[PDB]
Amino acid sequence: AVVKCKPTSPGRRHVVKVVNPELHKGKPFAPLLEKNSKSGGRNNNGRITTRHIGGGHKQAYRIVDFKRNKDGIPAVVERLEYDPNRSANIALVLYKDGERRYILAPKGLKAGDQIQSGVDAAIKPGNTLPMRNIPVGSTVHNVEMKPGKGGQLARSAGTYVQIVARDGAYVTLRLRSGEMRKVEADCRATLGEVGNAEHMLRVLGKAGAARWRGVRPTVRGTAMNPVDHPHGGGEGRNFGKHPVTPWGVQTKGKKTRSNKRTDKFIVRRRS
Amino acid sequence: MIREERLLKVLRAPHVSEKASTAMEKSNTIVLKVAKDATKAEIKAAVQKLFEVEVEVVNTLVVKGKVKRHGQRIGRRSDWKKAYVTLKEGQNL
Amino acid sequence: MKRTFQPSVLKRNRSHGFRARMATKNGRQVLARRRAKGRARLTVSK
RNA sequence: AGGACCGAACCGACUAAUGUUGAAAAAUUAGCGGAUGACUUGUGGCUGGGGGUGAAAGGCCAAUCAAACCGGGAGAUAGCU
RNA sequence: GCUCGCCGGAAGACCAAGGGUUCCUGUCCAACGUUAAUCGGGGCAGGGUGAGUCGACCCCUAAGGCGAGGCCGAAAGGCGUAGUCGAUGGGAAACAGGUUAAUAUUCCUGUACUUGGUGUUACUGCGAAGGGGGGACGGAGAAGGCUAUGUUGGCCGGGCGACGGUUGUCCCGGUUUAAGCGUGUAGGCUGGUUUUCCAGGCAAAUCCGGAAAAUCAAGGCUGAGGCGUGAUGACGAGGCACUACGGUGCUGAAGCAACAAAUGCCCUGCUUCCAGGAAAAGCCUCUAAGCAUCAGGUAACAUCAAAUCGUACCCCAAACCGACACAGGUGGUCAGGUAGAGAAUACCAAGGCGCUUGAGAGAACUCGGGUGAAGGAACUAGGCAAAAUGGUGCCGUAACUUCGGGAGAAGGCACGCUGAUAUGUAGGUGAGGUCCCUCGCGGAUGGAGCUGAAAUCAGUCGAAGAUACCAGCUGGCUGCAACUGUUUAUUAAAAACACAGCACUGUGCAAACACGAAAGUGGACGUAUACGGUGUGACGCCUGCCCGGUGCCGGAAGGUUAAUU
Ligand SMILES: [Mg+2]
Ligand SMILES: [Mg+2]
Ligand SMILES: [Mg+2]
Ligand SMILES: [Mg+2]
Ligand SMILES: [Mg+2]
Ligand SMILES: [Mg+2]
Ligand SMILES: [Mg+2]
Ligand SMILES: [Mg+2]
Ligand SMILES: [Mg+2]
Ligand SMILES: [Mg+2]
Ligand SMILES: [Mg+2]
Ligand SMILES: [Mg+2]
Ligand SMILES: [Mg+2]
Ligand SMILES: [Mg+2]
Ligand SMILES: [Mg+2]
Ligand SMILES: [Mg+2]
Ligand SMILES: [Mg+2]
Ligand SMILES: [Mg+2]
Ligand SMILES: [Mg+2]
Ligand SMILES: [Mg+2]
Ligand SMILES: [Mg+2]
Ligand SMILES: [Mg+2]
Ligand SMILES: [Mg+2]
Ligand SMILES: [Mg+2]
Ligand SMILES: [Mg+2]
Ligand SMILES: [Mg+2]
Ligand SMILES: [Mg+2]
Ligand SMILES: [Mg+2]
Ligand SMILES: [Mg+2]
Ligand SMILES: [Mg+2]
Ligand SMILES: [Mg+2]
Ligand SMILES: [Mg+2]
Ligand SMILES: [Mg+2]
Ligand SMILES: [Mg+2]
Ligand SMILES: [Mg+2]
Ligand SMILES: [Mg+2]
Ligand SMILES: [Mg+2]
Ligand SMILES: [Mg+2]
Ligand SMILES: [Mg+2]
Ligand SMILES: [Mg+2]
Ligand SMILES: [Mg+2]
Ligand SMILES: [Mg+2]
Ligand SMILES: [Mg+2]
Ligand SMILES: [Mg+2]
Ligand SMILES: [Mg+2]
Ligand SMILES: [Mg+2]
Ligand SMILES: [Mg+2]
Ligand SMILES: [Mg+2]
Ligand SMILES: [Mg+2]
Ligand SMILES: [Mg+2]
Ligand SMILES: [Mg+2]
Ligand SMILES: [Mg+2]
Ligand SMILES: [Mg+2]
Repeated sequence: AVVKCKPTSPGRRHVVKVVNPELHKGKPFAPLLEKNSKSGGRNNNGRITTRHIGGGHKQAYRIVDFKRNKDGIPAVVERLEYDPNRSANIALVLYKDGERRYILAPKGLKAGDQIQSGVDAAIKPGNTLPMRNIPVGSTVHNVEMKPGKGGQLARSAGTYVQIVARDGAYVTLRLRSGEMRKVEADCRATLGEVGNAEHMLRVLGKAGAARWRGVRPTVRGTAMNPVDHPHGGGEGRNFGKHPVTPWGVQTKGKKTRSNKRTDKFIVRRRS
Repeated sequence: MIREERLLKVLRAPHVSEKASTAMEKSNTIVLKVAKDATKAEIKAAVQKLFEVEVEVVNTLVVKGKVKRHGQRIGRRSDWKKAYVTLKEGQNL
Repeated sequence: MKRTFQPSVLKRNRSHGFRARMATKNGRQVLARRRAKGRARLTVSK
C-alpha cells in the first residue's frame, strides 16, 4: 500500500512509502545468495566513468532465474521477498523435484500459486512459453531477445510488453517506451505484468534517502568554472550558450543511437 | 640426530653476571652464550654431550647489540644469543 | 596540527621498498642510478 | 519513529581579546554549531599532472597548485635592470 | 623528612602504532639542559628482555595486487583465466600466588588445558580437487536475569586521645582468593522418531531437498550467573627479630551477610523497521574413483613433540608526528567516594605531580580579573564587549500554521533544616517456618531483616535555601534561502553548493555515455516504474505572447558539391 508519513520532522513531511505486508520478514534463502561489492562508478582503470555513484547500504545479490527453462515440472510459490538489487519483488518457488529458485514476481502472484514453463504450460500469469505458443495481443514480461539467452525486456516493476503481431519466424512487440520491435518467435516470455506497480508512487522525502541508495550529489554545470564544464563561468548567473554534456555534446534533442546491426529489428522508433 | 661437529660449534661461552650466579645458586640454571642459529634442541644436546649433565629444559633469548660511539665515529656491537639451561636438579655442573 | 608525515613501516616498505623498486622497469632504473652514484643506503628497506 | 530536541566525549570553527622576531609557519582563553547521522574514526587499498578528485571555493593533490615535485633539453630567451 | 599546593573520564594505569637502549647499576660534569647542578632521557663502563597456551610466523579469505597459458598493443607495455598473494576480519590451548636493581600469563610453587606423531589393545567400511550442513553477520528499541563494583551491618585486631567531652548508637584498619573440573539454572530456539518413494544437489550418496504414511507427544540444541571443588592451600591487619637502618627473616586473627548496581555478561538473543545487512577455511556429514581379512577409521592406555622470531623502556608523550626537553596532533582498554540526571561540574581515593631561572620592589603603561555613587546605549558603523537569564515540580501560554508545530512562547508560585503523619510511610528486596510435587539451581504460602522516595502539617535560622561549581535573555516587524547538511586546510560559512520534488532530452541492451591506440572495464550481474545529461529547486497558487535570429529535430523534389573516372 501507499502510506504518507506524518510531519513530525522536516525530513518526514514529504515522505511517501510503499509497504507490502505480504513480503517475507525473515532472511533470504541462503543457497541463492552471492556477494556484490560496490564500484563507486569506477572501472578497472580506477577512474570514475559514471558520475554520482557511491556509498549506500550493503547488498547481497540474489540469483534470479531469468531463463525459466525447467520445463514440464510444476512449481509452487512459497513466499514473496524483497530484493535490494531491483525494483520488482521476487518469489521463491519450489519445484516438485525439490529444487528452489527465485523468479520475478508477476502481478497478482501469491503464495500457494502454481506455475510452470514449457510449450504445454497453461496460459495464466507466471507461466513461461515460447512466444509462438502465446496468443497475439497477450501481455507478457521478462522477454527474451535471443532464444535461450534469458529474459531481458520488461523486467522492472510494473512493466510489460504486448505481442502485437506474428509473421512466421518473428513476432512484433510493443515495448514500454512505445518502440515496436521484432524478436524471434522462439524467444520465451512470461505471461502477465511485473508486480509492484506502486513502486513509482514512492517519494523519498529527503537527501539522505537518496544517499541510502548509493546516489551521490549532482553539481550543475552552470555552478562551475569554465575550466570544469562548458557551462561554467560568469559574473552572477549567466548562461548564454546551447546546453551540452560535460564533454561538449548537445544535450537537448540530439540523437545518439548509431547501431546498424540491429536497425533491421526496429519497426518504429519510440517517438 | 645432531652430528658432533655441530654440537662442538654451538656453545660459545658461559655468561658471567649477578643474575647468572643467582640463577645457578637458586634454580640450578646455567647461562651460556650460544650461536645465533642454535635451536633449543641443539643447545640441549650439546650440553648433554659436552658437559655430561642431563638437562631439563632450555630457554633462549636474542640480545641486541648496543650502538656505541668510538670517538665521534658511530659503531654497533653484534647481536648474540643467550640460553638459560635448567639442569635436572641433581647434576651440579 | 596533524602534520604530513605519519609513519607506518608497512606502507613505507610497500611503497618504496626494494621489492617495489624491483617490480617495474622504472624502479630498476632508480636502483641503477643510485648504484651508479654510489649510495650507501640503496632503498628505504635498509 | 525521527537527516526530532537539550547536552559531555567526539567532529567542527561563528564572535571577541591575546599573540603577530608567537608557546604555535594558523594556536590559546571565554563563549559558539552538529552531536543515531548526507555522522565520526582506525587499519589497508585504488584514482597521477592538461591528469586525478571536487555537496563547486579554481578548492585539494606531502607547510608547493589558473596546471605538483625531481632530473634533463639548459648556459632556453631577456631590444630590460 | 615534615608541612603546603595541583591532577584525579587524568596530569593515574595498560594496549596498538611509531621510536630503538631512552630501561637498571656504578661513575663523571667539559659540551648538552634556555640559570646553578652534587642532578639528567647528557658522557663513559657494566648489566638487563627466558613462552606448547600472549603476539607474529601458520591455515583461511575481503578490497586490491601479481598473474603460466591467453587476448591486445610501434617497442616499453595493458588487461585478464587457472592460480597465487593480501588483514583492518574467521581459525586449538593458562590461571592464581611468589620473586629481580632491571623480565615475567615467559622464571619458581600449586593447579590446568590443546593439537599432533608413534606404539599397544579392542571394535570397525575407509576414501575428494566433488555434494550438503555450518561458520555466517544490519539499524534501532525494550526489558528481565546477573556480575564487576560499592555501601552498611556482623566478625577480628588495635585505641580510650596535645583543648571542653569521648567504655560507646565511639575511633582506625582488615574482612581476599583464579583458571579448570562437576552441576545445566534465569532464559532463547526448535515437535521428535520409524518406514517407503523421487524429473533436484554437473556423477553417486545412507547426507541435504521434496512427497506419503505410522506413532509418540516429549526429545534435542544453546545458556549468563549461582552452588560444590580447586583451597586443611595461598594471601592476610598486625606483631616479634636482624638492619650493614635500603629493606630483609619469623609468625599470623577474622576472612561473613544484607542491600544497591552497570554503558559489562545472558544477547550472534528478543521485538520492530527498511535503506534489506562479507568471503573462505578450520568443523560436521555424504558418497565417487580406489582400497579391499591391507590401508584407513573410532576409543582407551603409554610415550614423544610443540620449532623460529618479538618480549627492556616511552606510549595525550621530554622517548611518536611538529627543526626545540615546542601551551599543537595521536587509535583502543580500565573507570573508586560524597553531591549530581551524568563519563558535566566541585572536593577527594588509588596513583602521580609543583610545569629547569630566581630574589626584591609595589611607578606609568600593557595583559587577565573583582567592585562601583547617580544615570542607564547618551557609546558605536553596529549593544562589539560586558552585564543579565539560567534548575526541578506544578499552574499558565497569542497571532499564525503545512495541524506536527509556534512552545521551555510569555508569565507565575514552591524550594534549607527539624519533628510528626509513619519510633522508616508507599514501594523494592526477601530469610526462617509451613504445605505440596514429575525431588530440584523445584512450586505455593510466609513475612523476620535490609533498603526506601514523594507529599502534607507544624516548628525554626539567615539579607538571601535551584545559596558554591554548573545552568536559556525575552518579545515585535521585515529581506533571503524551504528545511538537516556542504564550502574557499591558513582573512569570505553566506543569500553561494547540495537537497527531496519538477520538467526536458537521450538510451531497446553488445544501451546511451565514460576510461582506454586496443583488448577490455564501468553503466549493471541493471533492462524504459531503468540508466545518462541538462536546467529548476520543499509546499501553495501558477507558469502568458514570439520559431524572425542561433541551435536542434524531420524532409529530400530541385540547385551547388570530394575522392574516383
Ligand atoms: Mg546522474
Ligand atoms: Mg537532480
Ligand atoms: Mg562559482
Ligand atoms: Mg571550455
Ligand atoms: Mg547579471
Ligand atoms: Mg543576455
Ligand atoms: Mg619453561
Ligand atoms: Mg622467546
Ligand atoms: Mg538531531
Ligand atoms: Mg572544513
Ligand atoms: Mg572564518
Ligand atoms: Mg574553544
Ligand atoms: Mg539544532
Ligand atoms: Mg545538541
Ligand atoms: Mg571566481
Ligand atoms: Mg598544500
Ligand atoms: Mg602550462
Ligand atoms: Mg637548446
Ligand atoms: Mg640564464
Ligand atoms: Mg646512549
Ligand atoms: Mg634512568
Ligand atoms: Mg661547574
Ligand atoms: Mg649549564
Ligand atoms: Mg644516561
Ligand atoms: Mg582476487
Ligand atoms: Mg594483471
Ligand atoms: Mg605471459
Ligand atoms: Mg593464502
Ligand atoms: Mg588481523
Ligand atoms: Mg618494568
Ligand atoms: Mg556482588
Ligand atoms: Mg613490559
Ligand atoms: Mg621544560
Ligand atoms: Mg608537548
Ligand atoms: Mg582524535
Ligand atoms: Mg572533570
Ligand atoms: Mg600591579
Ligand atoms: Mg585592566
Ligand atoms: Mg564585574
Ligand atoms: Mg568589598
Ligand atoms: Mg555603576
Ligand atoms: Mg547603583
Ligand atoms: Mg532602567
Ligand atoms: Mg546613538
Ligand atoms: Mg555620538
Ligand atoms: Mg555579545
Ligand atoms: Mg558574562
Ligand atoms: Mg529592504
Ligand atoms: Mg539554507
Ligand atoms: Mg579561510
Ligand atoms: Mg559491457
Ligand atoms: Mg538555482
Ligand atoms: Mg515561459
